Formats: sequence, structure tokens, C-alpha cells
Amino acid sequence: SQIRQNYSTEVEAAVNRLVNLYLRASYTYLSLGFYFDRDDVALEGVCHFFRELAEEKREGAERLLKMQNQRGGRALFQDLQKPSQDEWGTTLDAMKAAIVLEKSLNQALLDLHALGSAQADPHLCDFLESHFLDEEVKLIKKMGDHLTNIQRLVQAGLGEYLFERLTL
Amino acid sequence: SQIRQNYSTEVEAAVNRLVNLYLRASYTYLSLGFYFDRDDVALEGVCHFFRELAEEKREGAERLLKMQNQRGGRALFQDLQKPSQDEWGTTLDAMKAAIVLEKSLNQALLDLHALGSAQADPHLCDFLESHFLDEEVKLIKKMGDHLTNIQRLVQAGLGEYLFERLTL
Amino acid sequence: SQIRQNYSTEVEAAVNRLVNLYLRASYTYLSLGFYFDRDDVALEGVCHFFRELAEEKREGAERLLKMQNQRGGRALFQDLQKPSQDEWGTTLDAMKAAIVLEKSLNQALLDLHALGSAQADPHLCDFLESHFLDEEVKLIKKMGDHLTNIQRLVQAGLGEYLFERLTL
Amino acid sequence: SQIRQNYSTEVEAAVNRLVNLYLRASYTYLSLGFYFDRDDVALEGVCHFFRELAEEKREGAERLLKMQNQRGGRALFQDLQKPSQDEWGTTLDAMKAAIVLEKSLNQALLDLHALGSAQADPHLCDFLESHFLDEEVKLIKKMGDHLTNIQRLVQAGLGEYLFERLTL
Amino acid sequence: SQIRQNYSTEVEAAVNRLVNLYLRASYTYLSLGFYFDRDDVALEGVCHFFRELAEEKREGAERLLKMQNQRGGRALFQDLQKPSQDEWGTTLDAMKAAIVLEKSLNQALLDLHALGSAQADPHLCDFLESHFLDEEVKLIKKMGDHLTNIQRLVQAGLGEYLFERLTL
Ligand SMILES: CCCCC/C=C\C/C=C\C/C=C\C/C=C\CCCC(=O)O
Ligand SMILES: CCCCC/C=C\C/C=C\C/C=C\C/C=C\CCCC(=O)O
Ligand SMILES: CCCCC/C=C\C/C=C\C/C=C\C/C=C\CCCC(=O)O
Ligand SMILES: CCCCC/C=C\C/C=C\C/C=C\C/C=C\CCCC(=O)O
Repeated sequence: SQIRQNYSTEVEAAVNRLVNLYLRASYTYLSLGFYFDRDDVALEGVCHFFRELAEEKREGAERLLKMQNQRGGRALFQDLQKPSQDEWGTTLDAMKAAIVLEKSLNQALLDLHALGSAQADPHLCDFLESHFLDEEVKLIKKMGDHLTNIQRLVQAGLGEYLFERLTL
Repeated sequence: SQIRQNYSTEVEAAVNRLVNLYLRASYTYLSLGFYFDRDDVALEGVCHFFRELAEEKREGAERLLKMQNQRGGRALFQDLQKPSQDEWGTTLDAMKAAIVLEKSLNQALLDLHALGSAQADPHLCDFLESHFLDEEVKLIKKMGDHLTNIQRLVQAGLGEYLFERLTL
Repeated sequence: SQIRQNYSTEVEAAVNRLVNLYLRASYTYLSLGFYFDRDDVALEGVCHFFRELAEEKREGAERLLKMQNQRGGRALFQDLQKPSQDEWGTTLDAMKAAIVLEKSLNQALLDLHALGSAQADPHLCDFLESHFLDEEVKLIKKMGDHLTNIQRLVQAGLGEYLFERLTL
Repeated sequence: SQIRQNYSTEVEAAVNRLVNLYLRASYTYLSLGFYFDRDDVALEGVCHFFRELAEEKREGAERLLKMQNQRGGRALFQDLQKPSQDEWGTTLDAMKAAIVLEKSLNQALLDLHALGSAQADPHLCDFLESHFLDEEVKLIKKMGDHLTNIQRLVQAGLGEYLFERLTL
Repeated sequence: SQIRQNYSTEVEAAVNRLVNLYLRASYTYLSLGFYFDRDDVALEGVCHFFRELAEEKREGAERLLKMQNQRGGRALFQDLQKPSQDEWGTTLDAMKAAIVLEKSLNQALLDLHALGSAQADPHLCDFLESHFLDEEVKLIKKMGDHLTNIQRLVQAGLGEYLFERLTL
């Protein structure tokens, strides 16, 4: 690439993997969102919580793809595996899965940051810092808060309804 | 002091002690507020209730320091001891501690007022009356109301959630 | 903590110490501010300069406490020692003490950043960079400028008056 | 008086004396104000400072006369003695005289308050508290601040000019 | 050049030299400006005075380059020598250097105008008259005024502070 400078092939490849992770996460949240839109689940607040996350994750992927091109790396797309579940159980089950999911994204972010440090790629580090690292931390704190409130509320049916009505 | 008039050394010293009490109270509410901001406590309404109180108590201290200077007394600051607890338990536990705290502030206000009467310091008395005495009484009534409602709600997890959602 | 990830116990403890440092600094500026509000000192511009700093330092502490919770660390509060002085002398004396104070805060920030690097905690590093490091540098430059102007003006009484009137 | 209730003849008489004191003070400030308006004194800021005080003192007298009538006391006016000086010297001289003056007013206020306590006249006490006591304290603090700044500035001619230009 | 008409090679070359002079002047003012922004100099008004001049001189150069092209002359750029000093001393020192600098620019303008007369180039003369000659005269008068006021003020530290505060 005529523009490529200080951009290691290792980071380039890891960015492509992270794109796949973010699109996988988006797909997972799409599935979560529509599960809670089921007539036999019917928790609209939960559906909107996860649909908004699907969108955030997709935008994460796009931001990465844009940066990939800005550095002169080459996007390589791979198959996107389907979410790990077809049905997601209670709001509690779903929020637990989501936080596991976010932690895995966060760890991939940290790994990519470590890679960038090792490759002495300060632009990559700045990029991760500005658009991802604090985002993840805040999201995970939020999910932690929700988990705690969901769990305080478990009259399990009553609790699930109230959480969706009054928090989500 | 060129401006000092009818301001006893006893009141001056007691005002300095009260400043320390108010800053101690502010510190206590800071600790309360951030405890409820913990991901494993997660009661945002409670966190905001106590953070607002931290701010009120700090402003109380400042009002006292300003009056101290207006009378030609000399501010003397002392170490501020840390709050009595590191973790504050339930909203009920926390509100009980807060009302104990406010009662102690109120008693210090009353003591200072008695001192002012004994020292025949009508400016001090007016000052306490305008900016503190009714404030405390109203705050303590509010905390009393909350305690009663919190207690009515003890499904303890459910009650704590509902109180935070619908009152705080 | 359910949310805690890549947050070392060393950083957690150092963040708690830094909170104590920032609250100590806030307390010091409170004392500075009210000293200059004394009828026998009477430099309103200086009083407002330091009172605004007290507020900035308190907000620094709060930002740290919020981040502590966001990472799943646990706030631990300690006694706050009283400021190093009861009276602060001239504006020059006071500004010299303030810059010593800011340098000590800045050094604690740098130490904490070094700790974060050693612990490979990129979120911590981003956090310090966004909300503290440049803030300190700018504040210290400002105090440096003031010190130089104060010193140019030492007709010491005249100089102190003019600085407060025309700069502060 | 058909309306008179709990209003002692002692307080009534003391209110009349205080009216005379306030009108005397107003007259003194009138003299101060116009002295600084002299072509050979020419300190417009000082002239306006004292003219505004003349007006405040006159309004104090009126407030007292209104209260006198509200309680069913009878205003009795006496000769108003001329101010203690015909020329007031420097701004420093003038501000020193003013603070002596305000202290004497404040002491008369305190005496009247003590009288009211002894006579168990809570309306009188409330009246003094709302409209005079804090007013005096604030004014005296202000004059204290000015005295300190004036004195810091004593290049006596230069200092007097700068104070008037930059503070008054 | 297809457009070149009545534009002597002598004027063309002299315009290129004048561009170098104006860029040199801009560089000198950049250095002046940032010197006064030093924490140990700290005269913000002086810094802004010289930074604005740096910008004016750069725009002078650009205006000349534009005219060069409008006449069908060819811009030829040369090395720009660094300013004559690294540190500029007092405001007085700096303003003296600036006026020497402006006089040298003005003389180069006059020389170029004389050249234009000799070459019977009325467009060049009009150009210098409209955009430079009166500009220089006004700037030099301004610097003359400042020099006189700076010098009246030499309590050298006090004077330098007051000039920056009240004139610049
Ligand atoms: C502007 C609103 C966007 C809302 C997006 C919400 C959820 C996204 C759901 C699934 C995305 C996962 C895989 C789809 C593959 C590519 C998406 C195209 C990018 C886009 O479509 O941009
Ligand atoms: C919103 C205005 C804030 C102005 C603050 C200015 C000065 C703060 C002075 C002292 C603070 C130092 C110790 C007090 C302990 C806790 C403060 C409560 C937090 C808050 O009170 O938030
Ligand atoms: C509405 C503007 C009032 C400005 C007053 C400023 C200075 C007052 C000066 C002298 C007053 C002292 C004795 C005069 C006696 C009675 C004043 C009439 C009440 C009034 O005149 O009300
Ligand atoms: C629009 C704001 C302009 C502010 C300019 C202020 C100072 C200029 C400082 C140094 C210029 C001297 C040499 C630089 C060489 C070419 C400048 C590019 C022209 C431009 O940069 O135009």
C-alpha cells in the first residue's frame, strides 16, 4: 500500500479477526433482541436493550473496517458463526450471556492493544483508546448494575416484569 | 481583628468544630454515594440521594467558614476522620446511618445555638436560624419518611428496588 | 467483582491513595481560599482562584471514584489530613505552595500511569490521559506564569494589590 | 395605643434614640461623600461609596420609624448633631472613621437586641435580625477588607488613586 | 509568460527578495511571541501582540506572491534564516527590535517602490501603496507610541506588568 506506514501484518490480521468478533456479537444481540420480541417472551424493554447493542457492535465493526483502510490494511471477511443459543431464557440468563460476550470482546480489545504496544503502533493504541476501551468498560459496568438489580428482583415473573418496566 | 465585635472565642472555636463536623458528614455521604454506585449494589437513586447530601454538607461547611470570616473569627482546620463504615449495607442500613448522622449535626447546631444565647450573640443565632436549623429539621423529616417507606417495603430485594425506582 | 477485568489490585490501591491525595489537595485549597477571604488579608481574586481549585480537586477525586467503580475496584476512604499551614502569607507564598502541591499531584499521576503501564492496563492509561495529565500540565503552566508575574511585581503591597486586581 | 401589645416603653424610647443615631450616621456619610467630591480631593469612587452609605443609613432610620408605628410606639425626633469632622483627610482616614461609626451603630443594635430579650419582645428581635444585624456585620467586613487593601497600598498618592480606580 | 507586460526582471527578483524578508519577519515575530509565552516571561499581551504581527507579515508575503503570479513573475523561494535572537529580553528590548525590524521592511518597500518608478511600473507602485506603505507607517507609529509608553514606565517590573495589562 502506498499509504501503509508502521502498520504490522500482525495487527492487520488481528483487526480482521476483531471485525469478525464484533459482527458475531452483533448477530448474537440480533438473536437476543428478537427472542425477547417473541409473543411468549414479550419483554419489549429487553428487546430494545439488545437490539441497540446489536447496532453498537455493528458500528464497532465498521469503525474497525474504516481504520483498517485508513492504515492501508486490507479487510478480509470470514464466515460469521451463528449465535451460541437459539433461545435465551430469562432476562437474567440473557444479561449473563451478554456480559460474558462483552468480556470476551473487551479481552480481544486488550489483546489487540497489547499487540499494538509490542508492535509500537501508537496510532492503533490511540484508536482503541478513543473508540472502544472506555466504551466496553462502561457497557460492562452497566450490565453489572443490571445483573445486580435483576438478581435482587428474583416472585421471579414479577421481578422480570418490573425490571423491564422500570429500568429498561 | 479590626472587625470583630461581640464574637466570643468560645463561639469561634465551636464554629471551627462544626466546620469539621460538616466536612466529616460530607465525606460520609461521599462514601455512601459511591457505595451505592458499586456494580454489586447498583441503586442509582440511592447514590444520587447521598451524593446530593455530600454537596449540601460541604456547602454548610463553606457557609460557616464565610460567617467565621465575616465575624472576624479565624478558620482553623483539623484532620477529617474517615467515615465510620467502608460498606453501608442496604438502603435501610444507609438511611438509618444518615438519620443518626443528621441528628448529630442537628444537636451540634442546637449546642452552638445555646452557646450563642449564653454569649448573647444575636447575629450567630440569626445565622443558625436562617441557614441551618430549619434545613436540618426538614432533612430529618424527609429521612424519617423514607425510613418508614423503606421499612414498609421490606420481598426485601423487591422492596429496595421499588423504593429506589419510585421514590428516589 | 463480576465486571472486573484487567484491573490489578495494585492500581486499585493506588487509585484509592490518589483519591486521598486529591481530597487532601481540595482541603488545602479550601484553607487557602478562606485565608484570602480574611478581613486582614482581603484579596478576593486570590480567594476565588483557590476556591475554584478546591472544587477542581474535589471533582478530580470524584472522577477517580467513579472510575474505581467502573473497573470494579472498591473505594476505600482514609483520614484526610489537615493542610500543612493554617495561614498562607502573601499571594506569592500561597502560589508557591500551590505549585508545589500541583507538582506532587502531577507526580502521583505519573507514578500511577507508570504503574498502569507495568500492569498493562490501557484503560487506566487512557483515563489518566483524558482527564488529568494535560489538566495538571496546563494548571502548572498557569501557576508558573502567575508566579513570574507576582515576582515581577514585588512596592510589595502595591504589587500584590495590582496582581489581584488586574490578573486574578 | 389600640394596637400596642408587648411593646415596652423602654424599647420604644431606645428605638427613637436609634433613629437619631441612624440619621446622625446618614448625615456623617453625606459630609464624607461631599468632601470626596471636593475639587481638591477628587476621588469619585470614594464619594459614591459614602453617598450610598448615607442613603442606606437613612433607610435604616425609616425602617425603624415604620416599625415604631407598627408596634404602636410614637416617633419622637431630636436635634441631629453635625458630623464629628468638617474635613475627612485621606480615604484611609475616612474609612477608619466609617468603621468606627458602623461599630457604634452595631453596638447600639446589639444593645437594643439585649433590651428586647430582657423585655421578652420576640417581634423586636426578629425585626433587628432580619433588617439590621447581618447588614451591619457584612458592611463592617467590607470596610475591614477595604481598610486592609487601602493600607497595603500606602506611594500614598498612587495607592489612594489606584484603590479608588480599581476597587471603588 | 503569456500575461507578462511591463514587469521587469529586476522588480520580479526584488519581489522574491521581499517575500523572503517578510517570511523572515514573520519567523522573527513567531519567536518573539513564543518567548513571551514562556512561563518565566509570562506576558500574555506581549505574546499576542507579536503573534498577530507574525500573521500580518506572513499575509504580506502571500500578497506579494499573489501579485508576483498576477504579473507573470515566477516565485523563487530561498532559505529562511532564523531570527537574530533566541531570547528577547524585556518588552522594551522586544519592541525596540520590532521597530528596527519594521523600519528594515519599510526601507525594502521604499527601495522596491524606487525600483518600480525607475522601471516605470505603475501597477507595482499602486500595489505597494494600497497594501503596504501606509500599513508600515501606521505600524511603526504604533510601535513608536508603545516604546514611549514602555519607557515612561521603567519600578521596571511593575511598569512592564502595567503596560501589558493596560495597553496590550
Ligand atoms: C443504521 C441502523 C443500523 C442498525 C444495525 C442493527 C443491527 C445489525 C444486525 C446484524 C449485523 C450483523 C451482520 C450483518 C453484516 C453486515 C451488516 C451491514 C452493515 C450495516 O448494516 O450497516
Ligand atoms: C458543586 C460545587 C462543588 C464545590 C466544591 C468546592 C470545594 C470542596 C471543599 C472541600 C472538599 C474536601 C473534602 C470534603 C469531602 C467530601 C466532599 C463531598 C463531595 C462533594 O461535595 O461533591
Ligand atoms: C431615594 C434616595 C434617598 C437618598 C438619601 C441619601 C442621603 C440622605 C442624606 C441625609 C439624611 C439625613 C437627615 C435628613 C432628615 C430626613 C431625611 C428625609 C428622609 C428621606 O429623604 O427619605
Ligand atoms: C490563518 C492564520 C495564519 C497565522 C499565521 C501566523 C504566523 C505565521 C508563522 C510563521 C510563518 C513563517 C514561515 C512559514 C512558511 C510558510 C507559511 C505558510 C503560509 C500560511 O501558513 O498561510
